[PDB]
Amino acid sequence: HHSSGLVPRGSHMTPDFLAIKVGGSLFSRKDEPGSLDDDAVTRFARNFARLAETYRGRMVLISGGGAFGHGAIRDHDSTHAFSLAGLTEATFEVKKRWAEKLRGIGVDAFPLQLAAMCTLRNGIPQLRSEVLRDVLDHGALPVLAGDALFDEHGKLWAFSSDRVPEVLLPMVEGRLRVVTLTDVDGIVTDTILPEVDARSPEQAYAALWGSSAMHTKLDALVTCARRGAECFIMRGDPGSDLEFLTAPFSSWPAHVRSTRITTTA
Amino acid sequence: HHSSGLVPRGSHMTPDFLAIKVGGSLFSRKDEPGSLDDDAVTRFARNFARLAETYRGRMVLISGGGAFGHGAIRDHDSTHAFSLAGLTEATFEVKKRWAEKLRGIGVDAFPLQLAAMCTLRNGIPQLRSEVLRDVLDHGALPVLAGDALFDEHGKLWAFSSDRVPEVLLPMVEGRLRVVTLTDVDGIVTDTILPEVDARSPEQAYAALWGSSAMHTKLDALVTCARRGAECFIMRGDPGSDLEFLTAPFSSWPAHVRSTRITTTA
Ligand SMILES: Nc1ncnc2c1ncn2[C@@H]1O[C@H](COP(=O)(O)OP(=O)(O)OP(=O)(O)O)[C@@H](O)[C@H]1O
Ligand SMILES: Nc1ncnc2c1ncn2[C@@H]1O[C@H](COP(=O)(O)OP(=O)(O)OP(=O)(O)O)[C@@H](O)[C@H]1O
Ligand SMILES: C[C@@H]1O[C@@H]1P(=O)(O)O
Ligand SMILES: C[C@@H]1O[C@@H]1P(=O)(O)O
Repeated sequence: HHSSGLVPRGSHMTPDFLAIKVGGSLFSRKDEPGSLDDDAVTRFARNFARLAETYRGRMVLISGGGAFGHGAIRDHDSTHAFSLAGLTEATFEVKKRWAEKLRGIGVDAFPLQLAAMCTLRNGIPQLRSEVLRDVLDHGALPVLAGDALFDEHGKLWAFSSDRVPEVLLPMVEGRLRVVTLTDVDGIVTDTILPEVDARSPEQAYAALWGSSAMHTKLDALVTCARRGAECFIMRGDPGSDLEFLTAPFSSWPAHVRSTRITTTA
Repeated sequence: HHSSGLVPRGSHMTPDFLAIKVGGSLFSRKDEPGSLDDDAVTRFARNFARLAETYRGRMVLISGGGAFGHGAIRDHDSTHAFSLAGLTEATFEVKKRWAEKLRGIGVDAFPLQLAAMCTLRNGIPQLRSEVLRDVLDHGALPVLAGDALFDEHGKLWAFSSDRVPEVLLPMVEGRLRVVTLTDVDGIVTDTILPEVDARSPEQAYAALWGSSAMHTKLDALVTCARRGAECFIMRGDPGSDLEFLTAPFSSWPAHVRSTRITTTA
């Protein structure tokens, strides 16, 4: 044993930090180039803005790539991994769209290029820039997304927005809550699986085999949960009030449906 | 005295690293929103691509903001320094345009958001991300630009592309050559001032008072020259061959006109 800070955890506890990920399905049609649903962005932004005020300096917003990200990956040449570099430009545009919208309603939203801040080493993302922590400490809202990241051999890899919360794990103090908003109510097994134990999540993986994206979400959120995070897969809706995401899980409204991924506590 | 590596320097010596800055005047009309001269970008890119091959892993390309940067600064609200955040999005677009063009002709060009990598402390830019060095070591071409940078108080400042070479100073080993391509042949005093000693450049500053942008260039290049760099202000032209920028200054073609800023050596 090495010593570390004992962190109180449980469904009774308020999160110290929110990582909110908004799936591309919710504001973009992959098979419509450059599509962004401005109404969806507008409405989500209003709900994200209220979270950001409470979680000032204690939140990130992570955007899915939508048409932009999936186009960049579709149009690259796999014989030259460097052609993936266009993905960094694609996912910058989506971050811009969120940040512009949020600033328009008074949120101090700043887009940050994950590729300028993070690289891969033995497959694990490494935060390599101090700027993310600074931005948070200034009380601003980082707008993040997936990206094309370099590995230690100079090879670019597509790193999904779904995995971005992994990057926060060494940086966040206290209780991290990760919320992945998608176009389904959770992991469907048909019923939702309401609880997954990240120590042994084999039944959640077995459910995706039943129903064939979601694998990547599960992988990322298990990884996060094994490092103490309280993670959720749940349905996004542009107009839905998200104030409950500030609250202890045991206090959530009864109508809310999700898959909750944790280790004991 | 503290010891340090003795670096051979002089007009007889080949540069170890090239920082090439392309002024917005050369490819963009400030007062035409979103203007980018695609032909100018195309032609410059072909000439930059030859430098990047020789200087593989030993060069950065820095873009002026043009219409994009100056629009963002024009349209921000000075009563809320955070509205400058749109400048980061503006100068990302210009980096994208260069990097797309360069990749199209086989250069491993990758845009990097300076704001994600650098902050200001007591007015001095601080490189805060290890990713720039990595990208270079991978043999890629960073595409840089000016940006909105945070200070230590959380205030955003417009940091010109002209100042970006300053950020390289602690990072570059060996002889850095900085080349600022603009729409004039150098500092006009009318004749060009061919040599400026960065230790006491008072006559170059006196010339700008004669002729009223250029002040910022001089400040940045003096700063760089005082830390060993060999710096140039010279006229850019999309079709002009730049191969001479790989060569010792004493070997440059006789037709080339510039203002050279150095300390002794
Ligand atoms: N067991 C499962 N339960 C729920 N969804 C599942 C399951 N297995 C696979 N999925 C699929 O995963 C999808 C969610 O992942 P997906 O990557 O499509 O969404 P997103 O990231 O929100 O948006 P985008 O479509 O732009 O990537 C669901 O729509 C569903 O089709
Ligand atoms: N003594 C001087 N010698 C030469 N140019 C000078 C002098 N004093 C002021 N200048 C001005 O500085 C200009 C170059 O700086 P400027 O910022 O306009 O160019 P740029 O960065 O290349 O492009 P952009 O116009 O988009 O910023 C010249 O066109 C000139 O008008
Ligand atoms: C990184 C690529 O845009 C996709 P995702 O982030 O939605 O998985
Ligand atoms: C940073 C603002 O775009 C301008 P410049 O980089 O051309 O000075």
